[PDB]
Parts: sequence; C-alpha cells; structure tokens
Amino acid sequence: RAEPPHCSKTPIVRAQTSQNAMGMQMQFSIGLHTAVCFRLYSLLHTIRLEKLEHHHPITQRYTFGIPEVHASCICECDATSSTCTAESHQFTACPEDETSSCYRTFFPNQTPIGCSEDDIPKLCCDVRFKPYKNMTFLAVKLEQPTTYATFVYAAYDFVNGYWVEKDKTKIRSQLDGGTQDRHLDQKRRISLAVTAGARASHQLETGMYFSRTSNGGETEELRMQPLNEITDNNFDRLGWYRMDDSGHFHVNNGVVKMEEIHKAKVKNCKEQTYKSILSANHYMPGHFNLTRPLEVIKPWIQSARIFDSSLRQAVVTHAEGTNLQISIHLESQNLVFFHNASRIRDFSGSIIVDSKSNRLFNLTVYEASGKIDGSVKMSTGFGSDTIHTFTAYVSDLHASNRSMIIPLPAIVGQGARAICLRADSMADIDKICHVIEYFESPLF
Amino acid sequence: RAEPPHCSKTPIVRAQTSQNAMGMQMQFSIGLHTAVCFRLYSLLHTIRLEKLEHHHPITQRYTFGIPEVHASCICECDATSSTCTAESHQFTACPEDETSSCYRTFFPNQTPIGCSEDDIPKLCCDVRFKPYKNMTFLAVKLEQPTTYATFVYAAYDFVNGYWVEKDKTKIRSQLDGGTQDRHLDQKRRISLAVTAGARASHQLETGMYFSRTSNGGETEELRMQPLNEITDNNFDRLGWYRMDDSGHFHVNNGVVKMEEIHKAKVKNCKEQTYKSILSANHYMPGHFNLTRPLEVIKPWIQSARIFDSSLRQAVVTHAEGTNLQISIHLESQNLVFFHNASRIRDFSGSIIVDSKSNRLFNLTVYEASGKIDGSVKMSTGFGSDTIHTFTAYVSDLHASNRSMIIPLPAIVGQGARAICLRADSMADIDKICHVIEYFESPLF
Amino acid sequence: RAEPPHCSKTPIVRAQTSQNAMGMQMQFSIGLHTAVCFRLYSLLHTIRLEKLEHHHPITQRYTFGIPEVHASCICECDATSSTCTAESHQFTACPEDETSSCYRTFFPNQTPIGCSEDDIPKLCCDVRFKPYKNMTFLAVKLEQPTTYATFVYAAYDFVNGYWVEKDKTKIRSQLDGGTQDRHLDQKRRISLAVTAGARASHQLETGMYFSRTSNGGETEELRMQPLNEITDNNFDRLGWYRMDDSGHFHVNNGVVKMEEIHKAKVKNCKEQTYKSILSANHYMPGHFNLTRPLEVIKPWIQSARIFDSSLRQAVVTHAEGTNLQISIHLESQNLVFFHNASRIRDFSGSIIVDSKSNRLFNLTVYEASGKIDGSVKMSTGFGSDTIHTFTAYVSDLHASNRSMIIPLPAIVGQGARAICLRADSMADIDKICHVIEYFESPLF
Ligand SMILES: *[C@@H]1O[C@H](CO)[C@@H](O[C@@H]2O[C@H](CO)[C@@H](O[C@@H]3O[C@H](CO)[C@@H](O)[C@H](O)[C@@H]3O)[C@H](O)[C@H]2NC(C)=O)[C@H](O)[C@H]1NC(C)=O
Ligand SMILES: *[C@@H]1O[C@H](CO)[C@@H](O[C@@H]2O[C@H](CO)[C@@H](O[C@@H]3O[C@H](CO)[C@@H](O)[C@H](O)[C@@H]3O)[C@H](O)[C@H]2NC(C)=O)[C@H](O)[C@H]1NC(C)=O
Ligand SMILES: *[C@@H]1O[C@H](CO)[C@@H](O[C@@H]2O[C@H](CO)[C@@H](O[C@@H]3O[C@H](CO)[C@@H](O)[C@H](O)[C@@H]3O)[C@H](O)[C@H]2NC(C)=O)[C@H](O)[C@H]1NC(C)=O
Ligand SMILES: *[C@@H]1O[C@H](CO)[C@@H](O)[C@H](O)[C@H]1NC(C)=O
Ligand SMILES: *[C@@H]1O[C@H](CO)[C@@H](O)[C@H](O)[C@H]1NC(C)=O
Ligand SMILES: *[C@@H]1O[C@H](CO)[C@@H](O)[C@H](O)[C@H]1NC(C)=O
Ligand SMILES: *[C@@H]1O[C@H](CO)[C@@H](O)[C@H](O)[C@H]1NC(C)=O
Ligand SMILES: *[C@@H]1O[C@H](CO)[C@@H](O)[C@H](O)[C@H]1NC(C)=O
Ligand SMILES: *[C@@H]1O[C@H](CO)[C@@H](O)[C@H](O)[C@H]1NC(C)=O
Repeated sequence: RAEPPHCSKTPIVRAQTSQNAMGMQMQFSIGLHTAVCFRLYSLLHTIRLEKLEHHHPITQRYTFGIPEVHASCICECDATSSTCTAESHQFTACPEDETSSCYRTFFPNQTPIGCSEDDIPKLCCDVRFKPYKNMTFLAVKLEQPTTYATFVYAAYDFVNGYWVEKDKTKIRSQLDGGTQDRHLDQKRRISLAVTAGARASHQLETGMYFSRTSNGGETEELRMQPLNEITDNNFDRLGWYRMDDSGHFHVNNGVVKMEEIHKAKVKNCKEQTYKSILSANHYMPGHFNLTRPLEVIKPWIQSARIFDSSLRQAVVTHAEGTNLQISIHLESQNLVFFHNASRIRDFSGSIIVDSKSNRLFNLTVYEASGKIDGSVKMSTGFGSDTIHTFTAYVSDLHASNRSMIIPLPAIVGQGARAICLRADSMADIDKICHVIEYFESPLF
Repeated sequence: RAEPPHCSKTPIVRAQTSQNAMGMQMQFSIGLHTAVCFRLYSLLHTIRLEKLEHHHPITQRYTFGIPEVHASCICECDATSSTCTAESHQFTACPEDETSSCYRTFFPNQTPIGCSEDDIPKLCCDVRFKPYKNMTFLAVKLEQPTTYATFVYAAYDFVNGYWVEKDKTKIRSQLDGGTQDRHLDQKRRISLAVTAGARASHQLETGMYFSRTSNGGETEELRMQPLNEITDNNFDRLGWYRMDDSGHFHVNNGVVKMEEIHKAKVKNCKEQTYKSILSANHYMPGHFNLTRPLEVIKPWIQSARIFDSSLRQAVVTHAEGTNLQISIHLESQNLVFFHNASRIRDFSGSIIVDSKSNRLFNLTVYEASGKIDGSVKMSTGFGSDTIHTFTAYVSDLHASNRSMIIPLPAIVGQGARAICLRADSMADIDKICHVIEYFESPLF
Repeated sequence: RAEPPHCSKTPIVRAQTSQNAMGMQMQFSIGLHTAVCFRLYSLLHTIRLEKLEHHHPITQRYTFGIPEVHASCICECDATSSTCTAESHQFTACPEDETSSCYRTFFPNQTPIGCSEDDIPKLCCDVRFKPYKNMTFLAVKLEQPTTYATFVYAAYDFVNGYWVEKDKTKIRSQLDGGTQDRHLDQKRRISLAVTAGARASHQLETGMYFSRTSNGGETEELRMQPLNEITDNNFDRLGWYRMDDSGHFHVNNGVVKMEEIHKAKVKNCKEQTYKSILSANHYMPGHFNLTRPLEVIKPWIQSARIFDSSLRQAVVTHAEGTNLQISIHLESQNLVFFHNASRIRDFSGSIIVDSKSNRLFNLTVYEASGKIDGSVKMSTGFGSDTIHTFTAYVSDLHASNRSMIIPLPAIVGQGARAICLRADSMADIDKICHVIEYFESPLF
C-alpha cells in the first residue's frame, strides 16, 4: 500500500562547508511533483516536492450581484404639468419587492408624437433592479504574494517482504527570501536546506478577482473578468451592483449615476410607448456572461481559492513551476542517492489550441513511470526534423496511466504531425512514435 | 570599532575552469543582508550583500493637488429670463482667490417650487476649486526595472589585539543579464563574478505612483492609490486636479467635464435653496483619504523613492530577496572559507495579521548572532506538530537585540501557539520555546 | 566561412548521478547570446544560447482605426419647430461617403443669440467619422506567457586547414517547468539537460497591445498605448472606433455615447455659428499621436510580434536575460571544456538618458572578442573611484566591431566621466580608458 514514490535520476554536487575556527553537503535541483531518494551509510529517505503556492493578501472585499433590470416610463404632453418633474424624477429613488432597488430618471424636451404641435413632452421613468437568480459573488483585491513550497518527507524500511513507512512529515518553506533550513528526520540527524533560484515561474497579477458565494458566504474557485475596485464605479465592469451590511443590493451611487446609464426616449406620448436601454455591462436580460474559473482556463493553475472564512489570503496552487535547490547536510557517515528506471509502454493524445489560445499537447501515457523524453516533428513522418523537445515526469513508482498537458511553442502550428516518446536511457529502438492530430478551437 | 560582519555558514562548490589552448573557482550562494568570509593561503576577506534595488524608469510626470470644492447656485423662475443662460453657464469658466479655478454649470427644466405653476425654472452654478492645505504631489508612471545588487567588500587584519579594516569598497552589479565580473581587491588578485538565477523575488508593478512634494518640489516615500495616467481623466481616481507650468491648479478639461461631475437640483427657487454634490472622488470636504507610503504597508519594501531632482528613475530597495550565485576566482594559492558560530539567548514577539492582510511573525531576538532556525507549532504545546519552518539571519558579529518580520503561510491561522527558535547546529536541548499570542487587525 | 563561435570561459562543476539498483555530469551556467565548447575524449562540440522568447496567448482581438471627425450643426430659434427634435437627433444615426459613420446630437435650452428674447433655441448636429489615412490596427489582449530558449548546437572538425561544420541543429526547450532533456548529437551519445533557475528576468505585462495592419491584415511590431479591452468603451483610450465583419468602421455604441462625447453650444443661431468639440482622445484633427513600437523604446526587447496569420500567439524575443543551467551527460569517456582568449583594441560611446528615461551606456567596441570587463568612474579622471562594474560579451570568434547598450544604475548621474574597458584576464596595463560624454533627452 504505502510505497516510496518514483526516485528521480538526479545529478548530485558535493559541496564543502566553510570551516569553523573551533562537513560535506549533498546539493541537487528538485522538480515540482517529483521525489529524490537516498540512504545514509538502513532506511530509504524520500523527499517529494508536493506543492508550490502563492499566498496573496486580500486588501479589499465587497459583495456584488448581477441585476435584473426593468424600466417603467410615463409620458406627459404638457411641459408645465405637475405629473413628471425634475423634483420627483431627477436624482431621486422611487418612493417606497423587498429585494428591489429603484432609481428615477427625467427626460424633458421630448418631441410631441401623440401630442399637439406646440407641446414639449416629458418622459419619466422608474428603473428597477433585482438580483438575477439571487446570485452573490465576493470581489477581492489580490496583491503581490509570499511563496511557499510543501515537501513530503517519508522514510521507508523494507521488512517482511514489503515497504513500510517509518516516518512521514509535511515540510513548509518560504521561497522569497534566503535559504530556509530545518531537521528532516525524527532523530534530527539530517537537515534539509531549501534555496529558490528566484521568483516562481508563474504569478497571478495584482488586481480584482471574484468567487461565487453560497448562502453562508462560502467561496469557491476564483475567476477573472473586468471588475471594479472598491473605489471605482465603471459601468463597463462587474461590481456596480453591491450588497450593503444588510443583505440588500444597490446600484453603487445609483441616485446620481442613473441619468448617465439610463437612456430613454418617447416613441408615442399618448400610447405611452418609449425606447429604453441601459448603457452598462453585466446585467439581465441579455448583457451578462460569466467567465469560467481561473483553474479551468489556465493550464499552470491547479487551483486558486480563498484560504478560509477570515477572507485574508487567497492561495494559488501551481500545476507548473521551476526546480528548487536543495542542500542535504548532517558521527562520520555517507549519503548515497538512488533512482528507479523510467518506463513507457505506449501513449495517445492530440495537439490542441483552446478557446483561450493555449497551445498544448494533451497527452496520455500508458504503463509509464519516471522520466519521459519527447520530440515533436516537422511533419507526419517519424524521421522528419525535430522542431521541439520536452520531458514529462510520472511520479508513480509503478507503471501507471496518466494524462497531462505539455505546453507547445508557436512553431508547432496547424496540422497533424508525429510525436515520439522515449523513457530516459532507453535506446532509439525503444521509442514510440504516433501521428498526432491537430484541433484548434476558435477564439471565444 | 570597525569589525568583520558575522561570517555565514556556507557550502562551497569547487568548479574547474575550461581550458585555454595556450584554474579553480569557489562557488557559493549568498543571502541578502549576509556576509561570506575567506582567507587566501593573511587578510580576512569579507563580502556582504548589502542591497537589492530595482531602478524603474519614470515615463510620465505631472503635478496634482486635492481640491477643496464649493458650489454657489442661483435660481431663476422665468425660463426666458436673461439671468442664468446656456451662454453664460454651459461649458464656460467663471468670469475673472488667485489660487481658485471656477467652472460653471447650467440646469434648465427645474420644478417651479417657489415659482408660479406655469414656470419652468433654471438653476445656474459656479463650482469653485482651491488646493486643500496647499498640498502638492508628483504623479509618476513607473515602468519595468533594471536590477542591481550592492556588495560591500572589506578585508581585515588582526594586529595589535584588534581587527583593522585593510580595504573596503562598494561593488555594484546588474542582475538582469549574464554573469557580471570585476576585481575585488586593491591588488587585483581576487575577482568576484555575480550570477542571478533569475528576476528578484519581488517587483513593483508597472503603473501610477505618487509622492508628496515640498515648496522646492522635493519628493519623499512613494505611495500607491488609484491614479490617472497623464492621458486619463477618470474622476474616481487621483490626479484630475493638476498644476500648470505656473503654480496654478485646474480641473483637467474642467470647462467640458463640469456638467458630468456637478449634480445639482432646486429645493426652493425663491428661497435660493438647492441640492449640490460632486460625482467624483478625492476632494474636500469629506471625500479624501491618503494611503500610507508603500514602504510602511509592504514588509518586502524597505524604501521606494525618486532617486534625485532630475526625476528620471525611482529606486525600490528590497527588504526581502532571493540568494545570488557567486564565483570567486584568481601564483598557485588556495581559498579557505570560514564561518562564525550562531547564538541566541531568548526571543519575544507576536503573530500579526495587519490592516493590509500581511500575515507575519513580529520577532525580537535577544543576544543573537548568525543563523536562527524556527518552528511554528499547531497549538500552544511545545511538543505539538510543526506546521511551518523558517530561518532568520542576524548579520551582527556580536550578540545583538534585533527586531524582524517573518512572513507566515495561511495555515498559521487564528489563535495562540508555540514557536521554537534554535541557533544553527545547537542541540534540541538548547531550543527556546514560548507561547506566542495572535492579533488580527480588521481589513481597512 | 562556417566557423565555431567564441568559446566562453566557463567554470565547470562535475556532478555525480544517483545510483541505479541494477555516471558523471558536466554542469555549467550559460549566458544568453554566448556559446560553450567541449571535446569528448575528435569533434569540437559547441552550444550557443541563441534566443529567449515569451509566447503570449492572444485572448482577445478586434480591429480599430483613428477617426477623422467633423460636426455639422443647425440652429432653430423656435423651441416648438418641427426642424431639430429629440425624435430626429437624440440617440439616432444620421439618415442614409460609404466609409463614413454619422451620429446625431440634440441640444435644447440654448440662449436666443440671433433670436427674439422670448425664444429658447435648439441646436442639432450630425457628427461624422471617417478612418484617418485609412489606418487599420489590430488590438490584442496578451496574457501570461510560456518561455522558450533556442540553442544552436554545432559540431566542428578542423581538416584541410579549416573548420568544417560536421553537424548543426536548433534545440527548443520550455523554461517554466522542470529540467528538459534530449540528445544533442546525431550519434545520440551526448545529452543536453536544461534547467532555468526561475522566470526570465523580463516580461511584458498582461494587457492590451496593438499592431498596424496592411490591406491583407498583415501585422508588424507591437506597440503599447492606453487601449480598451473588447468590453471597455473608455473614450480617453484607443479602440473606441472599431471595424465590423465587413470593412466598416463604427464608434462603439455611438448612437448612445454621442451625447456624452459631443459637446456643442450656439454662438449665433441666425448666423448658424456654434462651438463644438469631441470630449475624447485619439482622433483627427489634432488629437492623435502614435507611440513608437515596444522594440524601439525598450532596450530589453529585441522584437515583439504576432507569430503568424492564425493570430493565436505573440512572441517577445529578449535582448537581455539571465543565464540558464546546463547539465551535459553521456562507453567510458571524458569531456573537456575549452575557451578562447578575450580581446579589445579600443572603444567609443556615450552615456545616454533617452526620452523614455532609459539610463544607458551606448557602446561600440573595436576589434573585440569574448568577455570585456568595464568600470564606470566617479569623474573624468581615470584613477577616480569606480561607481559601477559590468561585463559585456562579444560572441564573434574573430575581432569584430560591435555596438551595444549597457544599462546603468541611477548613481551614474549627469556629467562626463571616465569609463575603462579591459578584456578578461588582461593586466591593468592593457585597459583602455576614455572620458565619455553625457546626453539627456527630456521626457517626451
Ligand atoms: C526503486 O528503487 C529502489 C532503490 O532506490 C528499489 O529499492 C530496493 O527494493 C528492493 C525490494 O524491492 C530491496 O531488495 C531486497 O529485498 C529482499 C527481499 O526480496 C531483502 O531480503 C533484501 O534485504 C533487500 O531489501 C532493496 O534493498 C532496495 N534498494 C535500495 C537501495 O533501497 C526499488 O525496488 C525500486 N522500485 C521499483 C518499482 O523499481
Ligand atoms: C568569527 O570568525 C573568525 C574566523 O572566520 C574569527 O577570527 C579569528 O579571530 C581571532 C581573534 O579573535 C584570531 O586569533 C588570534 O588572535 C591572537 C591574539 O589574541 C593572535 O596572536 C593570533 O595571531 C590570531 O590572530 C584568528 O586568527 C581569527 N581567525 C581567522 C581564521 O581569521 C573571529 O574570532 C570570530 N568572531 C567571533 C565574534 O566569534
Ligand atoms: C578558439 O579555441 C579553440 C579551442 O577551444 C581553438 O581551436 C584550435 O584550432 C586549431 C587551429 O586553429 C587546432 O590546431 C591544429 O591545427 C593544425 C593545422 O594548422 C592541425 O594539423 C592540428 O591537428 C590541429 O587541428 C586545434 O586542434 C584547435 N583546438 C581545439 C582544442 O579544438 C581555436 O583556434 C580558437 N580560435 C581563435 C580564433 O582563437
Ligand atoms: C430569492 O429569489 C426569490 C425569487 O425568485 C425571492 O422571493 C427570495 O426572497 C430571494 N431570496 C432571498 C434570500 O432574498
Ligand atoms: C485530454 O484528453 C483526455 C482524454 O484522454 C480528456 O479526458 C481531457 O478532458 C483532455 N483535456 C484537455 C485539456 O483537452
Ligand atoms: C497657501 O494657502 C494660503 C491660504 O491658506 C494662501 O493664502 C497661499 O497663497 C497659499 N500658498 C501659495 C504658495 O499659493
Ligand atoms: C514589532 O514589535 C516591536 C516591539 O518589539 C514594535 O516596536 C514594532 O513596531 C512592531 N512591528 C510591527 C510591524 O508590528
Ligand atoms: C481609402 O481612402 C480613400 C480616400 O482617401 C477612399 O476613397 C477609399 O475608399 C479608402 N479605401 C478603402 C479600402 O475603403
Ligand atoms: C549608438 O551609437 C551608434 C553609433 O556608434 C548609433 O548608430 C546608434 O543609433 C546609437 N544607439 C542608441 C540607442 O543611442
């Protein structure tokens, strides 16, 4: 059951520690989602880089909805009539649905269609807003993150004909600063010093993100769509329809802004017919479309969520990330690193350009384990020139079936082509080649 | 007095230089704010990574203020009266306080409150703007930076029972490109080659920043608050009230924009009472709040200033940054690296979540020096599981009292918990544990 | 003709591969635009890091123009006249130049200049838009990139008194993830494993970019200027004048927005004289200025283009970038690395602060090759303190004349100063010093 992970083929650098006036270190690079194994001269010590996370501080929060809008207008032929005035309809709310918010607009200087030729009619409206399908979202401002690696340390013994887990701990290490060090084992003999070369290869930009909220205010996967900061009131972007301290929704500064967004005009004054539109985005009917979550659209994002109910940090878990630098240090004793052979029976897949322009090789490896080297060819011919080389990693100790996404450079354009896969150290004779089809989704 | 810094425990890699058809290098990683020491086989050579700076080019500048606003309105009952017209009050400045700027607005189609029932009154206003407390700020657009490390090289001799500084130079090295090399010592025997793994762990985003300015235009610590670029005229953001080539302030395109931002309505025409507001942000009274400087709110920022009076570059000094890669190269001779022991008597502190959502351990170490390894526990019990491990560095050669900020991952939530500190290489018996209290400031 | 590149002086680290239960690697850092050479113990194997590219996915596209604008207005003295009404001129297009787009505006409540004192005139306009000089541009939204290094591998034999190229291949390697490996030579004996320390030192921010388009929709060098996203309709930014599925240009939501951007007022009603302006940016006459391409203004950008006619990815080629980490691995045999001597006859140049605040040393080296170490001095005196040290690389095997841009830190302010250059390993006696002039272009 509990077994060592695939032990990765790793070059080891022996570094000598500086002298104390009154010591060898084993240095190596470790890949995200991979493990490195060693014995101390007996337990098999394994270190797996399990996670790469950005912890973004949340500097603003507000709750918003998507309004369902209806405008009800009345026309008056006589400009001097007590019905329809700037008093009652210019910069004022409708007089007192409990969930509705209602703002008034005034349109004098209308054309006398349905009136006398000497009349200058006036149109007066109530612009009603209700939350569409009672949807609620939390808007958050995310700022520059702190970075953390999660390592899983596990020591194994092979007794009674099976591997047995002798010790297991999760280790957390901040990556933005200098070398971070601590004891690895329960006996405190081995230490793990973690050094990042620099900032994680990917990062979510500073700005506005959002999550759908439940009745209890429970959040989910973060989404990105043009969204107002707390101090912004741009009607082309999300967040102009906000919930107050009570669960009541309002058009942000609606009393004053209504005359800027509500566009209306008389068709026939007597018939009480008129033209009316909202000059804004993100409302119902017909002006709202919800983006899919960040994790669905970004191959590099495994997850992007708000950490807990205190709503202080958002955590982005990376599916892709550069290697970390490790230094293993310690009676007189020697460390020996071990790796497992890599293997592959077959593969299948396709070359994809998705609706967001991600150019990927969607790959499934069969009965595979460890380091798999791949070559993308110029055409369908297995002997045609190589235009791209990559390496995929399968962390399972035993031959497993696994699906993965391999980013592809732009040179890998339209059309079917050959892709050849080969397990690390295997001869060219043991490569697997297949003609792989191309599928391009239009930009949506 | 002038003494070597704490010599950091450093793993050294011996690299062999490629052959010239017609040479050993000492390689190591160096942490920001730390020093590495060596002897050449006698002077004690010390290299300290003193600074990490981003030099951002300034691509736009303009001077702005915070206006103090007052609207003075007059009402006229008779729509055809020569008093209050589109001629005199629509898209025009007030006729000619020397520092004031005055823009006019026109509101016809008013309700006859205080007039006859057949009247259609008109309201006319003067909207006056003055600089609040004569405050001046420089808006700057900062673009992608160039990166520089500052090293302090200092060679020491121990004669007459004391250390004496034999040589000292400041060394500057660009980090964005390839390996940068130069001679270290006065005798030109030792060379320092600096290689960054990649871009500095933190960076100030491209965009608009600002500084308060004095009478002489002297700048200070940079601040970040939504602010218009030179070509933008968004009234929800700072910078719409700009100073011209003379020290005169104007509402940017005020003559044309006034009718969009000034919202007014008659209360009683005869009584000369009316409602009036400005639909904009960042003005007085009651619509202005100044953000604290970037250095105060961002733990990673030690300083963010405009370099000099030419106003061409902004310099961001980093409080946190990844390690740099060093190669020391050179008659036949050998380099020996030395380190000092690490020590700690005690510590105090608290776990803090500030008003900007920075999750930190505010730490004070007592009589400490060198490398200090810390463990954050699951609960108040000193033997409860470790949820986070970190390392702090104290660069003082002698036991010193120092305060520092340690970023914490989100798993370190609410509540008091134990934190244990231990100097590098000390036995578990020499660790110091304390129950540390939690304090969370609400989001402001 | 076809000759090896300059073989760079490189420190080599020998790493030992982990053991397989059933192997030495040669590790080194390689600089962008440089080459490393070795022999296997005979062919001279050369690896050149030729390119660093970001492949940005394009998530939005739209075609836009720069409108040439003309407003034609008519005044009517009598407010009740059938000529000039809200019906015909408020929120409507002009009635049906084939390329023109025409939107109407209505301005009642005018002052009776040229009318009777009891008249309340009305102004009616046609606001016409045509594409200025038939210019077309493609707006693109660029998102976070994938990173690729291009290596040129070339093996040389020296027979018949000349170098002869025995093999040459271009190698592509993704940098965002883990170690990428493949065979280097035709015989598959040597392998090249590429590891990036982290994300490329520079990156183009997520956002809106544009390119001029030809008749066939052919793109060119990308430019950056405030530009609307597809869902934005901000008149202070580019892209509000868009081309539809036919080659026809429209003011985005022009029918509704016209009353917000067209500002007009009667001068004399009878004379048919009036004031008229567009409250917007990026139109002709007098309100349009085109930024120079990204590659021209950013020293770090060699090129920034749309890859091909499918318009799915934009490719940014970097002129500056950090080193990559290489591991060369393989019968029992040994790898020996070789380098060429560095040389320089003379140099010329100037210190420049351009119109975009880039602080650079514009340098020309004469009869130079390899590694050139430079020192920037405090004053004009050749013996004055060094305020900055840098290293430039010339990849040509033979002494060549080459121009380059060296970024300078802000400490290198105004005024003439000495700069001293010296080829790697040359004695201080062989340095070349010149007093170098300062030229600062004002901020434009
Ligand atoms: C992956 O690599 C590790 C080495 O890094 C392999 O570990 C080896 O596991 C075998 C058992 O599978 C151990 O062999 C011996 O087993 C007999 C009982 O059959 C026992 O009497 C011996 O004392 C011994 O334990 C061997 O010690 C162990 N090697 C090391 C260096 O730890 C592992 O088998 C590899 N896994 C796969 C799936 O290839
Ligand atoms: C930090 O580490 C350095 C070594 O890296 C220590 O330097 C050592 O300093 C002592 C003096 O404190 C030197 O010892 C000797 O002093 C006597 C006079 O008392 C003199 O006659 C001898 O010739 C000799 O200089 C010693 O040479 C020096 N060691 C090295 C390798 O440089 C330093 O003491 C440490 N500092 C602290 C505060 O622990
Ligand atoms: C740059 O460095 C390389 C070494 O890394 C130099 O390569 C050397 O090239 C010479 C020829 O220029 C080779 O020498 C010999 O030439 C004679 C014929 O004149 C021939 O009979 C010998 O068998 C031999 O090839 C030498 O082997 C080669 N060295 C290596 C190690 O490859 C190159 O000359 C340098 N270039 C410059 C411009 O300095
Ligand atoms: C949910 O929507 C319904 C109408 O569909 C409404 O009656 C109800 O009050 C809304 N829920 C809340 C919590 O307001
Ligand atoms: C990749 O292919 C698998 C089938 O092997 C499919 O289930 C999966 O959804 C595909 N993923 C993408 C991103 O195309
Ligand atoms: C400063 O403010 C005062 C009023 O408080 C004003 O009289 C003075 O002119 C202002 N200073 C300048 C330099 O304009
Ligand atoms: C940290 O604690 C010290 C007292 O030891 C205090 O002076 C300092 O202001 C605190 N800093 C922060 C950021 O909380
Ligand atoms: C180009 O501009 C001319 C006027 O200068 C116009 O006649 C022509 O129709 C425009 N070209 C296209 C393709 O519309
Ligand atoms: C640098 O100087 C050369 C002349 O040696 C000139 O042709 C080139 O345009 C200059 N480049 C810059 C960016 O100033």
